[PDB]
Amino acid sequence: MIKQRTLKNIIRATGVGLHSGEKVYLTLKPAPVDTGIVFSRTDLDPVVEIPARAENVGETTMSTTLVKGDVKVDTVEHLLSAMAGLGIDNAYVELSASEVPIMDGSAGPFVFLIQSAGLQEQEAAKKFIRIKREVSVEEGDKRAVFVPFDGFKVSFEIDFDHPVFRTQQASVDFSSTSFVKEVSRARTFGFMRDIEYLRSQNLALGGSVENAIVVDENRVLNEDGLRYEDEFVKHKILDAIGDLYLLGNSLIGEFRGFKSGHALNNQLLRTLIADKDAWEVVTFEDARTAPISYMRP
Ligand SMILES: C[C@@](CCN1Cc2cc(C#CC#CC3(CO)CC3)cn2C1=O)(C(=O)NO)S(C)(=O)=O
Ligand SMILES: [Zn+2]
Repeated sequence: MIKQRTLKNIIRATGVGLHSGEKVYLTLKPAPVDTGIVFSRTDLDPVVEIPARAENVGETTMSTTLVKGDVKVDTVEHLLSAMAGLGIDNAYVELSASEVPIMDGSAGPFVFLIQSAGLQEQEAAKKFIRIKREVSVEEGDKRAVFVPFDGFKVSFEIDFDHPVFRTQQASVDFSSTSFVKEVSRARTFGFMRDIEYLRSQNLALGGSVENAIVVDENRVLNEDGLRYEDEFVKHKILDAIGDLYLLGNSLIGEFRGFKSGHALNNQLLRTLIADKDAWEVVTFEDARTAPISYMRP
């Protein structure tokens, strides 16, 4: 069978919040079968645990934020992307502060640290959410849709006019083991234009060339430029895999986003969950006939 996966060992990282600029200590821990990904604010007494699920999402403003009462876990999309990409069902994510560390802006450091520690297949069937009908949402021109597909595939189009794009489209099939190579190292990005305002609403406070692609009027500012020519839209795919993992299981279907962000991504999951004829939960008692395959543990 395609088995549930956790971490083989505990992982410790130290970084900064992209939006808060706060020093945070990250501890990823093994978790039992059917735990899912649970975030934990360990700086609070008592410890406050928020499962990484669609229902727990609060604001979706320049990131995906989980909320329980007045308590928040901000910027979960890149770490969840990494977990989703490597096929991690069950893990406790402890944070010493409200926001996940930004690292280099990518999921690369997360996939590196996780695979350094390694994965543990568990004695239980991995559950997948199979898309059964098309499910679309639209906020005027912006647009997000799930369509049935035999495997996992994510398509996305940046529509907006800026000199730096030399149109950014991409469409990637993650039915096999493509995630690390294709999208993992795609960094987040922001415009010099927006920084003054974002800092005024307590955002991008930890933002710099170290953890992001910074885009002036005409040029990328980063000394060493891009990792891929389509890095911008590859990151929109990275974000999408993160947000989509808030379903709490791996997807068997296709996602297409036209200028869709965290807001629409979450609207999509909320509608999908509501429409129980548009999806079902499946396991695979034989991995050889499954539409998805994963890296050796
Ligand atoms: C939400 C989104 C973008 C997130 N970011 C990344 C990001 C970097 C940035 C900056 C700066 C800077 C500066 C200087 C000041 O020190 C050095 C000049 C601001 N910003 C921002 O809002 C994302 O990746 N979410 O996961 S996205 C791709 O749009 O969906
Ligand atoms: Zn992002």
